[PDB]
Amino acid sequence: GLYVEKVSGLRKDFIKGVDVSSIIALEESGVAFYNESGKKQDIFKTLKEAGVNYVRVRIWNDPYDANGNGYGGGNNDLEKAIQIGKRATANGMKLLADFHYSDFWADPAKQKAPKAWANLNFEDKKTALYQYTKQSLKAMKAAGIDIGMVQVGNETNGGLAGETDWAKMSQLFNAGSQAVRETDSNILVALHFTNPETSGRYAWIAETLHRHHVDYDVFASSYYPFWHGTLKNLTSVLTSVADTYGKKVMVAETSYTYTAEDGDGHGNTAPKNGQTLNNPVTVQGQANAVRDVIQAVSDVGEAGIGVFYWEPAWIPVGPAHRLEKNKALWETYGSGWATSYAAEYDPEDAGKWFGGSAVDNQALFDFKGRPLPSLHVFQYVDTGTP
Ligand SMILES: OC[C@H]1O[C@@H](O[C@@H]2[C@H](O)[C@@H](O)[C@H](O[C@@H]3[C@H](O)[C@@H](O)[C@H](O)O[C@@H]3CO)O[C@@H]2CO)[C@H](O)[C@@H](O)[C@H]1O
Ligand SMILES: OC[C@H]1O[C@@H](O[C@@H]2[C@H](O)[C@@H](O)[C@H](O)O[C@@H]2CO)[C@H](O)[C@@H](O)[C@H]1O
Ligand SMILES: [Ca+2]
Repeated sequence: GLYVEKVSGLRKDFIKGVDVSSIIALEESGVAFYNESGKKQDIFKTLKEAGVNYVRVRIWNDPYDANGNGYGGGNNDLEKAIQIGKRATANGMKLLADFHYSDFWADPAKQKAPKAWANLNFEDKKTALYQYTKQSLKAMKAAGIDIGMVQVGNETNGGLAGETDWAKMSQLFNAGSQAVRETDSNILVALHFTNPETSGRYAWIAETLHRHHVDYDVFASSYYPFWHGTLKNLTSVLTSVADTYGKKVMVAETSYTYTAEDGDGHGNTAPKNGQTLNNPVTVQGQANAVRDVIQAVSDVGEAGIGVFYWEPAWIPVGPAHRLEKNKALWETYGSGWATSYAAEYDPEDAGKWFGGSAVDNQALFDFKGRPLPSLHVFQYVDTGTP
């Protein structure tokens, strides 16, 4: 049934990644994944056959309260990162370590310093950040994980580790970069930003990064069609950065809704009134969207290295009608986007929105763990559907 129009000019080594950080918590919650045939199968093996060649994983310093209760959102710490990294490498896929440098979600509004760095003077925090990055990468190498890229920060549009001054942020960027550089020259260092639709933003950030001598290789951007403007603009701002600063560029996060139904009982992020939905909310629509982001990045030219689909398997732990029975699992295994336990660290957001998955309707797997036909977009962009 599916239809993918061949992406013209797509390079043969283009990165096709997925971020399945929630996978560990979900498997402990009892969630299972299958394959085309319908037999339980490691999701990392299903991803590999689908043509995925990269795995991104978010890493929070200490996503737990004093007693050890996970903040949820996958409770993604270094330990789960190694778990994910091993499976990713055991399935022939490189890893993208995404350091949030925070104990929980880091985005344009949230860049809270880790509890341990809470009150360290700037000099010590910079050292801690370096040490942390250094130690984490080393532990990963020890596990035999094939690290291809490291993200120093996540959507650091306005801050990083409690810091909001770009002069200080840049020093933190270099601190992390420094660790990567010392770990392996071949690892690509990427900085991640979002909101490309914002007039001049990326151009300003790239210039600022340049003026403060930040050493990085990839200028990464998020791209969620329902908020981040046109694909024409995306290609345009990423090409500027590429040409003007000689950096590689890519989309570190992207997805689309394949259905308007909520599968676990926790209101989803999309689709919503006011959101731009240029593709029908269906499996084909979803495939179209992914296919077009890949095209948009590929159109940048030699600088456009790839695209990472964000959370293609954060499916429900149970049907929406079992909301209460679900809340239990989310709270126990942190398999939802956040647990009540995170209120202490982020009372403003997580504090009053904690629960389950907010993106199950954007997975490339159905609510029951079966892969949707859209999952084959990764393969088809090279040839197209016959
Ligand atoms: O559940 C329906 C409601 O969800 C609200 O979203 C909440 C937070 O405001 C939102 O930030 C959070 O998103 C998580 C994280 O903060 C974000 O950086 C990351 O990209 O996604 C995470 C979850 O996918 O999600 C919670 C719960 O959804 C909306 O603000 C509200 O309008 C309504 O949609
Ligand atoms: O899932 C989080 C989502 O946040 C987006 O940023 C929004 C908004 O679009 C911005 O204009 C605003 O400054 O910050 C909020 C988040 O608090 C971001 O663009 C997406 O990529 C995601 O990170
Ligand atoms: Ca949901």
